[PDB]
Amino acid sequence: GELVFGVAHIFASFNDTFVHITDLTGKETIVRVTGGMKVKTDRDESSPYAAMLAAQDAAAKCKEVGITALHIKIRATGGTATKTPGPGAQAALRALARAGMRIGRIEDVTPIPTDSTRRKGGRRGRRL
Amino acid sequence: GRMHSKGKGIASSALPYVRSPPAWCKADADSVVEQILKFSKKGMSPSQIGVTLRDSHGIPQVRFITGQKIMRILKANGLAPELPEDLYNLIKKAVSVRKHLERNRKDKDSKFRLILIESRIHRLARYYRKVGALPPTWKYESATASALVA
Amino acid sequence: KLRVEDIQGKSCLTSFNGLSITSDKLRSLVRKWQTTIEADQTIKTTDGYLCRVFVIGFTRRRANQVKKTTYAQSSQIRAIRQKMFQVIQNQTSSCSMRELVQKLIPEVIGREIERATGSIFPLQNVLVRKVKILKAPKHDAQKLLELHGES
Amino acid sequence: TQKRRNNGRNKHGRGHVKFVRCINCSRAVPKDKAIKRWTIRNMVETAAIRDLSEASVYSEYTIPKLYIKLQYCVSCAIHSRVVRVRSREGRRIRTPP
Amino acid sequence: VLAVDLLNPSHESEMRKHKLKQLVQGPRSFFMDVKCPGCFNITTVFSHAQTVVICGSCASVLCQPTGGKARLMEGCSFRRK
Amino acid sequence: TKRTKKVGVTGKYGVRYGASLRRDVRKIEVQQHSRYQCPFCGRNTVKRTAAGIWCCNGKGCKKVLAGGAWTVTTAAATSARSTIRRLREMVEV
Amino acid sequence: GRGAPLAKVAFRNPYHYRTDVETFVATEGMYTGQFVYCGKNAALTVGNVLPVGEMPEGTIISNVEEKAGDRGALGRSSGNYVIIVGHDVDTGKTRVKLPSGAKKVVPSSARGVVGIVAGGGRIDKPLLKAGRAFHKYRVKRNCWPRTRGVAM
Amino acid sequence: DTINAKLALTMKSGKYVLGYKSTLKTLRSGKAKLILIAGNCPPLRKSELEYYAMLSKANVHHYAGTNIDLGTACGKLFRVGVLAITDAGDSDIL
RNA sequence: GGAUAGUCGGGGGCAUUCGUAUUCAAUUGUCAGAGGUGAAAUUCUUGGAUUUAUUGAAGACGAACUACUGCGAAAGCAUUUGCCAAGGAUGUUUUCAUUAAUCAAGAACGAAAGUUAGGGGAUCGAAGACGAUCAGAUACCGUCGUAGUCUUAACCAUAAACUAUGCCGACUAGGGAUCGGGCAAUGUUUCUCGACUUGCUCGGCACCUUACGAGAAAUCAAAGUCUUUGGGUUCC
Ligand SMILES: [Zn+2]
Ligand SMILES: [Zn+2]
Ligand SMILES: [Zn+2]
Repeated sequence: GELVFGVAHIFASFNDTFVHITDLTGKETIVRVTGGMKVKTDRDESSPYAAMLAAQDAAAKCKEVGITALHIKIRATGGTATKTPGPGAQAALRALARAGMRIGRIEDVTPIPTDSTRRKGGRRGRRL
Repeated sequence: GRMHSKGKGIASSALPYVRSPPAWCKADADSVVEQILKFSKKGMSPSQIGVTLRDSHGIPQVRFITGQKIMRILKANGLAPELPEDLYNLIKKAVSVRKHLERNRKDKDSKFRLILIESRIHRLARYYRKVGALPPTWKYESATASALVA
Repeated sequence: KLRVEDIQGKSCLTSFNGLSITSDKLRSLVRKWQTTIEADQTIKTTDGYLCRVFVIGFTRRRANQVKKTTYAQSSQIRAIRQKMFQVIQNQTSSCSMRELVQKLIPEVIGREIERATGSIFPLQNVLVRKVKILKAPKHDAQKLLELHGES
Repeated sequence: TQKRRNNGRNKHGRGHVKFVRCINCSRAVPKDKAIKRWTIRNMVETAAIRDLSEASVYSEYTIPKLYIKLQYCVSCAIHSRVVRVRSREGRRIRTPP
Repeated sequence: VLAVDLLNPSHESEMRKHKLKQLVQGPRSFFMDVKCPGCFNITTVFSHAQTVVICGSCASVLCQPTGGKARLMEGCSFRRK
Repeated sequence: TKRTKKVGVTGKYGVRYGASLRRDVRKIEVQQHSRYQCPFCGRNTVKRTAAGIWCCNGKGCKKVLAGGAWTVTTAAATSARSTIRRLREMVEV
Repeated sequence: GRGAPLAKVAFRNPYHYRTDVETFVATEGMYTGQFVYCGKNAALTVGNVLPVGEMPEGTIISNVEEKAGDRGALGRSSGNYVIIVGHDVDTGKTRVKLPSGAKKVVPSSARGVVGIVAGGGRIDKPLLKAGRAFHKYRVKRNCWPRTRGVAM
Repeated sequence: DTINAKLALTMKSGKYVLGYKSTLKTLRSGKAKLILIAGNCPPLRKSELEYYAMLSKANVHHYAGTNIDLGTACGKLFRVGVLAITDAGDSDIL
């Protein structure tokens, strides 16, 4: 009965990952850490190693604040995009579990469109 | 094949090889004629009444007993409609579609259906004019189609 | 969904702000080779609340069915949706938010609709997928004070 | 030369089908002409289940899963190896492997 | 096969055929006589009746017009001739 | 005799003002000078006046309808009436 | 000088033996001999005048008051209308959308006429000559024609 | 069926009269059993016709459709405002 | 051809209900990067970027269910409900009786894009604006962004508008799925009928095998019934 629960909105994208830890309400965010400051090459922002470092740094920040239990909410780009979790979401979740914090209620909150507007590509796609 | 469709349905009715009334059906060939005249006095369709004698009265094909068709019997008795049944029904359908079209101005499918009905009604009218069942001057009118149906 | 209404001595009271099923459950329920029926309705309870309730159902394979089709005709879908309508009014007419939720936890709507719709199509997994509130009263201060305060 | 009887897609009794978008490139592809694939994945790695179980609550509760559908155009599917060129005789085999 | 008695088809074969595709086309319906469950009169009704038949005595709906054969609801016995 | 291919009623304007402007005026002029049915009488005896006044001739239904500049009823008014009726019917209950 | 028609409406004086004739802005669909109703308990019918707070969301109205009692300020030109976007019961005020696209908050006691101002689309027809422009502005004011400043 | 049908049955074998003056005469006589009123009728005329038929114990039906549609269903090239059927004949309109 | 009964349909029009997604606006918690790519670069961000929470607005669009399934003459048609007109198939001891097929000319409809105006303009996006790229990029790539994509009223008249296969009629082999209808089951099931299964038949979308038969072959149940050459009729 000594567990206090927060919420971690893990943003997952193929280009970058975000660790966003708040309380049970998304308001009054405790920590907001991106993966772009644990590495400085602008290339491996979504890499599992960078997600490992960013999540564990957030975990240390949360541990010193005094928030241990964390509900988990993974969210991809959504809308008219890949709609698949990035490579860093799994590493971020593993780091949060490994750092001594309880993980609860794993859920995906990726925004789904009901056949929304067009996507970039011009009917021929990103031809390479 | 269908006149104005791609369907090839063959649904119809197979008249029996016999040409005689059933044994128990003692229709006596005159009570049925009186029933037909009563059913025509109100003004029901010759096909509709023939359905009623087939279903409710239990009468077989009326020709096998009375010896004459429904249309022929009422024509002989004088209760002959001014226009043929198929002619009148097609004019009714055409009038209803035009009344719907004058309200709904953006129904091109209904306009196309109206054009098909107008082609069908004109071909039937031409046949009836040739066969002499109608006065020679029977030019169909679009504005007075309401007059022709009623 | 719980909306914070009142604050009283380091303790914030909450009220029902709506319910929905998780995306994992919804994606698990929806599958190919079956027909899905979705119905919605705006309902007014005993007090000044307006709620839009969404219910989704799926047709059930009998048992010995060989075809992997088990679809439903459009007319049958309309009849089932009509059945969905009349049951929602029946089960929410004489119910406040307390009784509406009370029937909501054990899926009373689903249990009492499957029997009603069984004469049209078997159906299965009929669940209230979502309920959204739209009109809340003026802070319900006295009603919340009477309802809460225990322990 | 008509390589395929279907002419590359399954469509009979229809004149137009609403197109969709690819995934890797997001090209305009007809709904039937596209390649539909199912990737049912888990929220954790196969080796991460133990770590999650050690660091979870609710009495080792069932870990959820993600169901997503991918639509691939012809070029992307061939490049991504989800669909490959087959022999003339083996083309007719519509049964999945 | 290659030797079929087209002049005299099998009785079973004719039954498992469309009413038109037979050697001689003919009706498959029948007129039956119905007595009211609480009366003594007779009524002739058609198998594929399109309109509701009303008995002249104290009786309920005689038949219900369906897509094919008319539904029979009341407890009546019919004779086919 | 057809007597005119395109300009129609606009032919009073001669060769000036531009063809496109003449055609745009032609369509609106036809609407303005066309007959319309009286919803309360049924006769096609409804004439325009002063770009918004529509009067019915005859010994009956001498009322004056407030309509559009060139037509008795416009699409915006018809849609507004439909949604007002829907709102009224949904608010009465 | 006004594109929209005007409506002369006769009321009955509630205090004296007398009748009062008003000058409503004509709404499309109104006819002479029609009965119009003005008040809080009036029905949601085209041509009736109701408070904005007594009407649902999305209704189309005209001659809307900015303040309760100024006798109509918003949506008075022909073919123009105001849409009631939403309400707010606490400190009762109604949000409306003006013909120019602006969003204005008014007290939930301002009156508006259900419907659209009569006169339809008047600007769709070209004036087609200076004579029509001369006659249009003759009954309005001395503002036509206009000399360009660079020509002075 | 439909009122338009029933009017179609009664025109072959039945007693009906057209217009407003004639229907007043039939109502005053008392032999008018049925009156039909067009949708786009003058409301004062509708109230007067209803009052006359109430006094004469005749049935009143204000069915959907303008006077043009009523006349078209009546079998006439003109507009009919009110029908007075004194004898249906062989139909079951009453 | 016309009735008539139960239907059936992502067929048409009008009104109407819902959905989240995208963008934008206010305010709130926070600070270092955010976007983007194979790598970049441009741009914006310690002034509060990105993210996250509440509310509201805009227009577009109906994902999953969505299928070698349905409808429509084709183009095309996928949120709910109501109304109007209509359509095929089926059942039928229903009505008329040759009322039929094909079309020069002649007319209706006719994707997308393009035009005239009005309203509307979120995303995408001709033209265009910048930064890597190769020797040159001027094009692919990233961000922004014009006309356009939406609707109303008028235009035109074409595409790989494809089944690269004119329409009507008759005959021609084996199987199993599939949609609509009908017939039969002392078969299963359901609080008078519905769901499932099986058999027969009609009308469609198709699939597998075979080739008596055809073709130059690929292949074709029509592209077969054609040197054993002739059922009828338009276009080329
Ligand atoms: Zn692709
Ligand atoms: Zn009976
Ligand atoms: Zn009039």
